[PDB]
Amino acid sequence: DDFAYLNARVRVRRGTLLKESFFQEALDLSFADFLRLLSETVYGGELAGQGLPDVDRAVLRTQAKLVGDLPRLVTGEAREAVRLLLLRNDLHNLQALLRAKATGRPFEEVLLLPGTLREEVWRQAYEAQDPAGMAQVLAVPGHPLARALRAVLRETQDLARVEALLAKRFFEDVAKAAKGLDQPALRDYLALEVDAENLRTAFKLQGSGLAPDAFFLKGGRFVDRVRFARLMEGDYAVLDELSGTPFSGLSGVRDLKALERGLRCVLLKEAKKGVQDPLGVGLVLAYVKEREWEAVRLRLLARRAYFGLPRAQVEEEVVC
Repeated sequence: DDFAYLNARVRVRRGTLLKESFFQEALDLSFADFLRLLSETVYGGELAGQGLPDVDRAVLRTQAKLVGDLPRLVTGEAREAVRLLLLRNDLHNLQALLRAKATGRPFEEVLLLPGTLREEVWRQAYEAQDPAGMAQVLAVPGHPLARALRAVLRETQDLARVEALLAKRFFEDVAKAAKGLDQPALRDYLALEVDAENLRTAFKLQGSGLAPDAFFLKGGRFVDRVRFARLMEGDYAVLDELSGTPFSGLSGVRDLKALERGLRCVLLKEAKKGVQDPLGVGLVLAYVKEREWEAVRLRLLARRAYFGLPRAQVEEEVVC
């Protein structure tokens, strides 16, 4: 692993990073003009659809070539970084397959995202009835965690553990275990991903009365045990108790839309730290992550341009 060597060779593709100044031209086009903006470069010959499956093809064919296959393009530690992304896509296709699989929908109606398992793995993963088949499919590519999930699915498939054991259990250890890399920026970024998963779950259930002080999961970056519980109780005072971290200024903040806007900005700023890193995924991390957050907002703006949505009517939700 590392990317600094491919980076200087890849910066040739970074010539297509578009920041706010791109998005400002796009918000003002008719749906046909938006189609031109993208067509005025190399992407113009890959756009050819209107719904999710159409936008996906434009993102898929490109992302497939720069991200989807990246695990084969790096070695050592860097290979683990991209390799983890694909393993997370196995969760997409599994969650999506489990929900349909429960009743016998054909495979031809499911979308598969490129991940750690070959396209033919999913076609077989679905095909296996017992947890060995589902797990063996995950392990055929020598995946050391696939073999671990085998023992769990052989013994338990209840929906709560599956939803968690795949990630919870895979990310519970992975998250804090991941600190075993020499990636000072990633160590901080991952901790924030855990904080968000705990916060999103805690926020969503707020107002019930739970005593989360037993179920707290360490591994984050700035979120504490009794605050995590209090916040889930609806006492927003947790947002006023964060002195001593980057989130302290939130003291008094009140509302998810503003939180989520704040969190997205933190994760982007953390990805930016790697621009001058000599070793490790620092600069590449910024490349993949900026491509994500860029894709999220690009695909959405295509829709605003086509249907003619107000720009400031909805930007609060899509900014940090």
